[PDB]
Amino acid sequence: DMNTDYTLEEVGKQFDVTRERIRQIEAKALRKLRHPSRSEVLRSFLDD
DNA sequence: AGTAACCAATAAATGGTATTTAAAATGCAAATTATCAGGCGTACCCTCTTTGCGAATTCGCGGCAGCGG
DNA sequence: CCGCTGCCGCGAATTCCGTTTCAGGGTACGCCTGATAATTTGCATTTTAAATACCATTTATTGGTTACT
Repeated sequence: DMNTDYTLEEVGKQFDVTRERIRQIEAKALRKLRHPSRSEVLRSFLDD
């Protein structure tokens, strides 16, 4: 939704300096969206 | 051959807030080889000559042209 | 001296369908040189067996005894 992607370092220095914390945030987000309830519609974009 | 839920207690039940760890891996921009792409030159003598052959027997119509009182 | 010939332009139904994606020019050669396009290393960011440093509310063990087949 935004023009460019900001790398891990920029996100860390903006929100919370910790680098591995961003890694844990992404891990938890992936874990949540892998929960079968939320992903149901996205499966329809399965073949691509 | 054995009743309790009394009131403390014990840490285990979690899933959540982070500065670390350095190793790895992953990308990144150099050096350093191959090969490709241009330029030049050639000294017996040689001199209009090749074409199109016909976007191919249309036809009907129009009009802008040269000759002419 | 304002008439007619002769040039050159311009135009000619509608949809589908089909099909061979296809061939034909007849002229040289060997140097230097720069000019890219290949190929070779290191450094940024992930991701790191995990290791690590605090908050957290919810069972677990629990403190066992007073009644009693």
